[PDB]
Amino acid sequence: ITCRVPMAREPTVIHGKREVTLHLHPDHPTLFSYRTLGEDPQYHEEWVTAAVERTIPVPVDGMEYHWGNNDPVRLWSQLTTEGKPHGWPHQIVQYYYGLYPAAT
Amino acid sequence: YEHSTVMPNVVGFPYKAHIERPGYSPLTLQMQVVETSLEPTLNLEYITCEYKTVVPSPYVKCCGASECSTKEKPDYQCKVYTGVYPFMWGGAYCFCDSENTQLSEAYVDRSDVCRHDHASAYKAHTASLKAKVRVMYGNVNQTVDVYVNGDHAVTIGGTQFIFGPLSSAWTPFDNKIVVYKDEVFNQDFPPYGSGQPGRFGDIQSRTVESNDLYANTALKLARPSPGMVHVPYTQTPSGFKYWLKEKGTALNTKAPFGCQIKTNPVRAMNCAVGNIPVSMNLPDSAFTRIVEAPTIIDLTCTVATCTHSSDFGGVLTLTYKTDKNGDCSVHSHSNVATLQEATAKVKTAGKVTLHFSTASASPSFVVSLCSARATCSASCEPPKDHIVPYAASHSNVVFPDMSGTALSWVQKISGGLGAFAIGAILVLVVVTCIGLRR
Amino acid sequence: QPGRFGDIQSRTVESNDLYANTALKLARPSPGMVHVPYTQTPSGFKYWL
Ligand SMILES: *[C@@H]1O[C@H](CO)[C@@H](O[C@@H]2O[C@H](CO)[C@@H](O)[C@H](O)[C@H]2NC(C)=O)[C@H](O)[C@H]1NC(C)=O
Ligand SMILES: *[C@@H]1O[C@H](CO)[C@@H](O)[C@H](O)[C@H]1NC(C)=O
Repeated sequence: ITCRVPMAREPTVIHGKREVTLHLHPDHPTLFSYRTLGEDPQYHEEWVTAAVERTIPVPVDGMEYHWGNNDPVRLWSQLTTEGKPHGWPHQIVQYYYGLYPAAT
Repeated sequence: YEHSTVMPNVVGFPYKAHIERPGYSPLTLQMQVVETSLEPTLNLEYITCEYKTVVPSPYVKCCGASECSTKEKPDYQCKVYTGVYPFMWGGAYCFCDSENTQLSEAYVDRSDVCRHDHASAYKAHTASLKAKVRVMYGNVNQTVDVYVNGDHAVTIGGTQFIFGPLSSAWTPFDNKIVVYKDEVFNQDFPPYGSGQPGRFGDIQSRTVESNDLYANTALKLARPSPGMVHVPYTQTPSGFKYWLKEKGTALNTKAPFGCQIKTNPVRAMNCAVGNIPVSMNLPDSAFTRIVEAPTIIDLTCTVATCTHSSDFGGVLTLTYKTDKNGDCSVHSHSNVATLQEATAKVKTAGKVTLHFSTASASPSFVVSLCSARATCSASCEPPKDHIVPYAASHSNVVFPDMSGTALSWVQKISGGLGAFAIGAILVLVVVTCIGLRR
Repeated sequence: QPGRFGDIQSRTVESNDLYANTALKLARPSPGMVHVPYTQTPSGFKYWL
């Protein structure tokens, strides 16, 4: 037969430099899980009971997080950093360092 | 005409294929991948499910003895006991105080709901790939289902299309997997006939309707308590429930490359890896001759704004002189930037506008309008939004052009140093010559 | 900000103006039923309390 479930509340999304901080407001124990879509993923899953906040990394490849009983949501990060790419040499140095530090 | 090309296996990425032959106008090709499925060939090993312990009523004989024989039943265990004095709700059961005997037995059989709730053990072999690809050119716009094996050949508008094989032979399933309901697990299992009590595989069966069963659950009987009629038994609990409690993390939340995993049949969908070669054989009725195609002369290019973001953040305008109105095929001959439109309308006014996306600080590419060809180069600025809900629409490239600003600084500094060193080398050579001639 | 302290602000107790930011989103009703569904971030005042 077919039996019935509630959909959990949508969470609060706060952006950041290649990072997302989520606010979770559960009414029941719900299951929260995420993964990254790269070569070697960083999986995680847990049973949230009270109101908590979690930070998830979002590489350029992408992220997917499964909250409660809703469909999973995917996010991607753009190529953003500080400095100016057409100024004095230290400016482009800072720009490319902000994009890729070690290589620069 | 025959053509060959390679395309990236990423869902939703538009791809332009450029085809040019003598005596015909260039034509452009749009191929997009909509959905990919990866199915491995499976062979079953055994299935498992919870059980029930069938224990029948004890046999009590007054003033006598009994012996029981072995039976070909799963984990049969019988034992005969001497010196017992049953009691019932009215009184004693037999006259003999110590000449009695109780016979006990029990065995294990699969549960009555094993057909509806069971876990299967499989073995993964070489896996096949099938996909749904759309094709757009001219006035035909169709989607076709294709096997990516190098063998399938589909026909679209009288054109033969042959796909595959995939460059990378990578599969997310390990050699031994277990499937339950709608989850798959990369977990090894004990071999048939060698299960251990308390864990996965305490009960095995070659198939769902198999008449033979192997059970090892450590059933042991015990002596009945004085003045009572009961058959006690101590047994390790079902291993299937234990596996159902701490099975682990399902592969649905562990698969790399963002592969969605479904069952019935077991398949992994939307895996992003490798490239798909494409081989085709176009007819001669899909082109246009030069005589009735427009001619574009004195074409120069410029860029108005650029911002390397995931969308089509950039516009460029083309100026030209033509003889008659018509429609031309437009394509970018490089990889750094990908265009949006595949065809454009040309007029006697002499200006067309194009959209494009890139990811480099300073891109350079060759943009072709019909048979004409011109070069473009620009400077782009970074975006401000951090995180976006759509995948990138540009091939990931970052290296700037040889004539970009930073590379220009490197070039000029290196040139100054090289000229200075060359002058020093020349002065050393001339001094050596004059010293040696003496 | 929703779900935290100060999601509903009033200049004074008796003021007639109000600032509320609680992420009120509606939803389409299920077929064959009369009801208004809505998902809303819980009160930030209780969370702070
Ligand atoms: C009736 O009860 C008598 C006991 O009073 C039973 O006689 C016993 O029989 C067994 C085996 O036949 C002997 O080992 C015992 O020594 C006997 N006991 C006595 C006191 O003689 C007799 O078997 C019972 N008969 C029935 C039909 O139940
Ligand atoms: C191709 O056909 C599909 C299905 O109707 C449609 O969604 C799409 O917009 C069409 N594309 C073009 C370029 O006509």
